Amino acid sequence: LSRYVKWPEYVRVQRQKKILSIRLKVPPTIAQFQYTLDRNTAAETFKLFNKYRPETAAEKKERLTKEAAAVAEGASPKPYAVKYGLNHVVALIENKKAKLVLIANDVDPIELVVFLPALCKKMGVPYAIVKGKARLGTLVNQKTSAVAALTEVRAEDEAALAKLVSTIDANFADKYDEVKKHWGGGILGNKAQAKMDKR
Amino acid sequence: YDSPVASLFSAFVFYVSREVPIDILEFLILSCGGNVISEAAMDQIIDMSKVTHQIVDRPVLKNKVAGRTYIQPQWIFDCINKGELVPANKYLPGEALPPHLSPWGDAIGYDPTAPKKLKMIMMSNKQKKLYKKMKYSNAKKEEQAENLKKKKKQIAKQ
Amino acid sequence: RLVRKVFVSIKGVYYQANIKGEEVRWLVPFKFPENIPSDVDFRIMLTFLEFYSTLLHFVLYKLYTDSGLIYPPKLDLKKDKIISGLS
Amino acid sequence: ENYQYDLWGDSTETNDHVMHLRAPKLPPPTNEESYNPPEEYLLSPEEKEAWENTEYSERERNFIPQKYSALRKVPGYGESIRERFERSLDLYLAPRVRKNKLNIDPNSLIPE
Amino acid sequence: LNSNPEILLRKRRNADRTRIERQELAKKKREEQIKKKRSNKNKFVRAESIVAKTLATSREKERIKRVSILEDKKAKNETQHIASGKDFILKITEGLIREKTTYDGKPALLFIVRVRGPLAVNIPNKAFKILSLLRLVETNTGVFVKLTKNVYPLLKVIAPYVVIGKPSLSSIRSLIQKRGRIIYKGENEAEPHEIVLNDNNIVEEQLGDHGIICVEDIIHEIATMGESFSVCNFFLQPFKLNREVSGFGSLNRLRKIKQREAESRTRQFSNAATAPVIEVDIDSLLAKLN
RNA sequence: ACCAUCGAAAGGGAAUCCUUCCGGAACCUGGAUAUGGAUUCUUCACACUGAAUGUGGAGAAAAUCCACAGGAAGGAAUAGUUUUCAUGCCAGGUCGUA
RNA sequence: UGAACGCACAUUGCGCCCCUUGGUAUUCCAGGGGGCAUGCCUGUUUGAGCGUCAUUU
Repeated sequence: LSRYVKWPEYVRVQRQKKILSIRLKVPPTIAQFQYTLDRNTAAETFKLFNKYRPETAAEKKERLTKEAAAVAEGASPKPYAVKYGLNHVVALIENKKAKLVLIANDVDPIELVVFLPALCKKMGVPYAIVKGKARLGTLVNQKTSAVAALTEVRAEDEAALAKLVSTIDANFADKYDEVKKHWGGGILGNKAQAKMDKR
Repeated sequence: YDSPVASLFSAFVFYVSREVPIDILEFLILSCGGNVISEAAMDQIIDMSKVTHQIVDRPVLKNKVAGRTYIQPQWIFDCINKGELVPANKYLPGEALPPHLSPWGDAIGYDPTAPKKLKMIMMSNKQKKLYKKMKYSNAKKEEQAENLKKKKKQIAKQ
Repeated sequence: RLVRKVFVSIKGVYYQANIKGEEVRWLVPFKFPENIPSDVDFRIMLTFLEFYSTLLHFVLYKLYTDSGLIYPPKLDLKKDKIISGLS
Repeated sequence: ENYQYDLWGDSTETNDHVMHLRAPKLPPPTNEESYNPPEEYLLSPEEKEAWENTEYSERERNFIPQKYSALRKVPGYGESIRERFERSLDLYLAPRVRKNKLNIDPNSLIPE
Repeated sequence: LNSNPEILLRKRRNADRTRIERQELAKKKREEQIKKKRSNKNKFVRAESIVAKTLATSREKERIKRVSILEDKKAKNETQHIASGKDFILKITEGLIREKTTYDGKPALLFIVRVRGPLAVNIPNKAFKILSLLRLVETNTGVFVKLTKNVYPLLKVIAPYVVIGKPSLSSIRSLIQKRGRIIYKGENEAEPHEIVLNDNNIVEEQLGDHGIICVEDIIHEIATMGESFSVCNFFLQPFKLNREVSGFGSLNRLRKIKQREAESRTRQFSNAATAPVIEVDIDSLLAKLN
């Protein structure tokens, strides 16, 4: 018969792209984004980054209205928050101000972030490819965020950020720096590995 | 006020004991015109001056001070339904209560407190069926009444 | 002082009162611990209670204000700590 | 101010529509339901087992009468939540039908 | 034909079968919940859980050792090199005020509620023994105790695991009349059924010799500590209370957040040997838990 | 499971005669309902319940009507269930008409 | 009627939704009023997809 009618076209194309993702031989610059932080390092990174979440619109408005109401009747330290926005973070990286840069691995126009690991390594800025662009937006109060960064940290968490940077250097940089520059995606299916690898 | 029930227990002060439920008895006493001095209300962190009655539920009483009238709860339950302050002799601590009948009577009209076939041929089919249903219903009612009467007689045998 | 009839049964106590020329009969269970069966669906009883609570709120306001009483009645916190009933 | 005003006021409006069917209250309790009924109302063990084996929707009476010699001896009713639940289920799941219940005596059907 | 108009409600269709199906479904849900609950003890244990348990239990053990040494020093009247020799009681009441008062020798009535203790803490031997003799191991469970000069040092050992205070007469009455349990024999053989106090016949059978013939006599012997206080206190068995917030939906999750946020201000524990026994308003808490 | 709709005043098609008005007389379709009888000891007969599902006849490509297998569900004590049995009530618009 | 908009149209044919009124009227009939085209944009609400993820105190 014609059983294809059990999938709409968008579902079928959506799964065909998934198959093509693992069957095609992807170049190293696009292949490196499959190597991300593991469970423990990613869980520890988001514990530090969730303590410097920027104020939402409502909280900032309330804080400003309290000051306004105080003034209407009759010396603060610099704030701390996670830096986001692609242009802002890229400008921070090339000025050597970012202490740690998280790069999402699922940016749909992937060319928006392909240069970012190379720029971070060239400029001597610690970086980590983190699985999930929607998870970087939670600590930014946006639906998605391509990147996130930490420029300044409170003196209580200075040791934690250094330890996290060392952990990422040992687990992510020094571990993948040889396989990062190899073509990926040459996964063979069973019906194909049975007839090529065996024969 | 407009009813005798609202005037009962007017010049009465009841001493509600611990055994009797205060929730369902203070409401009944107050709704008639009485006053309640609950015994269960002196357990937190009076001395019974004007009390004229006492509702008890123990098998045996202890004090029995003169002047007061000692009653079982059913007296109140029977003083409201009649509305005429029935005698308290039958409601005393330690004896058997009267059978406390329902204010709305019995389902089949049985009173507990008490001492054609040739013409049917011409009936139609549906009329005959209706008549037989009615006779069956009446017979079942009378049989249910007679069973209760027989059980009462057997109980009164011993 | 509107109570007209009372009947103590094995299920609870039936009270019949005279509210505005109508006979109102309600059942109050005995104050004993309850055994809740898992069979019943409280999802329906909660909606029924939600409707009935508002019905009583309005009816009680009307009844209190027709008789000149103040509504809602003031709760005596000192007498509520001993018995906590109608008194 | 939630529910703190007069809803009905002085209105005497009626809802007497042809398809307004009101639930016919609930039958009043009888003598056998009392906490201290006359002795003849108690069920025999055979009748008790007959009631016990009957289906819950086929029982003519939803309880077994009991006699208590004192008010303090009365136990808390067990099937108290279930009765209210069944009443509320009937209040919106049971079809309501108008009917003209007969009230004649049988002897009037006999031909003259 | 001499009829009388009325409204008739037709019988509901298939009510008994639905009742049986619902009973079976409830039983099946309970059984599968038990299955999944005891099937989750074989899951992988991460290192951080073990380290946290060890650290927190080590801290709690030192707390208990300090409290026990201080109470031993006070008991022997060796109060020379101790921090403080006074039995303090802190009363917290809700805009939240604190009363720091010296405890008398006068006996009092307390209702101790078993709450969940500090996180990542295994209960040490001393605290578990005290809670076991109090029949307080199940959380969300309360017991009536008579506070005296010797009970006081016990309350300083099990302080993080319980919440204490003096109940009123209305609280006692409502608690006994809504949650009353007894270990009573079943039909012929099965003893350990835990049933509710529905009738005074069982109370008269069990406690009738002491003169207790009804539940309201248990209420009297508990509200006022009488000669038969212990007999009825160990007859009622610990009360099964209701947890404040029960659920994990978004509304219930934020209720839990708000409830925990207020717990940092009501049940405070100083982790010190001379910590006062914290007493709270039990009437309001039982209003929440009843 | 499978595609809107259009396409016939000579094809298929519910019903009027002595074809529309008048007099008399008669049919068709749709609907709500009441009465009698049947459903025979109390529960679908020797009128005479019948869901999903699957077929046959008439039309004869389709509209339209009927029937058959099937066994879901329902039916009793002051009107049990059905009403392909009989009688009783109401209505029938638009365009053409010499 | 016409770009012409409920569907058709060589017919002055056939429908659906909401409110309201009148005749024996809860069911039937009729009258009155207001709506029902397509492409696209912004927003609201309701969804589909083993598409990518996170998910032990």
